[PDB]
Amino acid sequence: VKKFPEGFLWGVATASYQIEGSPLADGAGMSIWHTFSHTPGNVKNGDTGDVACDHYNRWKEDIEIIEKLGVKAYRFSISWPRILPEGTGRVNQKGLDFYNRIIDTLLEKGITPFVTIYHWDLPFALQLKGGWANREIADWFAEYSRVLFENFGDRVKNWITLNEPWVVAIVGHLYGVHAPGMRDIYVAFRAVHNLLRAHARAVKVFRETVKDGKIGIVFNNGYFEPASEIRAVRFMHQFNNYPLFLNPIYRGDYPELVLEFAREYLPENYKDDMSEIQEKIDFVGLNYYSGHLVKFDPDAKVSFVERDLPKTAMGWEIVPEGIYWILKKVKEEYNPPEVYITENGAAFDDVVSEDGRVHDQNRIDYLKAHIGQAWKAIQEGVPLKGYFVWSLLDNFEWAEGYSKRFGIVYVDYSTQKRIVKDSGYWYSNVVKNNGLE
Ligand SMILES: OC[C@@H]1[C@@H](O)[C@H](O)[C@@H](O)c2nc(CNc3ccccc3)cn21
Repeated sequence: VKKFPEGFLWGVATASYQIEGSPLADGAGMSIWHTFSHTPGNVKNGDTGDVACDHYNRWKEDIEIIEKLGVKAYRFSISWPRILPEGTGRVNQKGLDFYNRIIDTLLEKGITPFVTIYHWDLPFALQLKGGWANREIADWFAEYSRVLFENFGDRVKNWITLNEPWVVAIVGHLYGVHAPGMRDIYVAFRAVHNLLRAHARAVKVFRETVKDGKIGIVFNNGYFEPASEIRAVRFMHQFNNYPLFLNPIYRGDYPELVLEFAREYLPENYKDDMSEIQEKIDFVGLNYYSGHLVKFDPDAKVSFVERDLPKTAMGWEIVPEGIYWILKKVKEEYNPPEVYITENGAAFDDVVSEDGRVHDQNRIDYLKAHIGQAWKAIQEGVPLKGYFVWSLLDNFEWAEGYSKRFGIVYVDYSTQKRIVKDSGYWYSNVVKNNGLE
């Protein structure tokens, strides 16, 4: 058997815009994902978050699912524009009430809330003022965070400032594939820098307001392997994985190969902000899904190489040893005091069988493999305190819309019916037993 430490936090994870629907209910402001997805051509099939999983109405049912599965922690995010419709200034009590009910319910049922302050749904009103490109977002984000800490910090004790700031900056502002949909490398690296300053201001305010909580930050990571016998792999790790942010946080500067590629794109006096950026954090969250074969390519000087490996419906190569590697590597490089896997999961082409069940053996296999490797990392000293499946529910998968299903619970969008998939029942057994067998 592979049993985990006493008190290990088994969780499931979601995000506000992906599950809630009702983006403009109860005085909420528009977010950039509202305006981006209502822009023709941005999202597959013209899909939007208007209805999504209707979690905005079905939240109690969904939490009852969490309880019934015996899952111990729920990672969810707060929609900034529900709380502050213009991004700063006015506070919307109805937005606060929505998350208060979720929080109180989880607590009553013995489930631990992990709150992501920002999972990509910036208020539109702030995007009009430049969003992440504007240095003033360090102030806006701090004010927003302060509101959350004051309203919920009595009950919520585990906080995440940002989900995947690399995606926010580069996919949102260089690739143009995510909101706000821009393609400017100088904007993208100012967003990188402002994301750090906003993260650090929010941590600073947390210490002033929530004397008992813990706060961290979440990064996306790939497992990069070199196509032959390498510096391309070094670059991809430092740019795409946690070092882009952790080197500022822990060491007070950007990683070396990031500066080689990107110094001209960062503000001229960016080092002036570094001492503030070093604000102490309590934990690192690592999201992990996939591995990549990578080669130097003269025509950022890196390309991916396709491998005959099992892939998910995203076309993402299934490489379980990556989650062990990234956990080892984070301890080796920065030694944070606590680590969580804040997302791990897979998209498969799920179908409800004639028996009324979703036989997602492919997802069970994927989860089991990765859980096994995280177990390994714990045996060799990585302080992993928890593991979160992405996702509780099939949901709006950003620019893929509803076409990608990541849930351990199937959602029939025509009726909003939830069907627990075999993987969800499987996971529940894992949580009950506190590990694999
Ligand atoms: O793609 C699945 C999930 C997504 O629904 C979450 O909102 C997000 O936190 C998330 N991040 C990754 C891994 N990195 C990534 C790759 C391509 C596009 C965006 C993020 C996967 N996921």
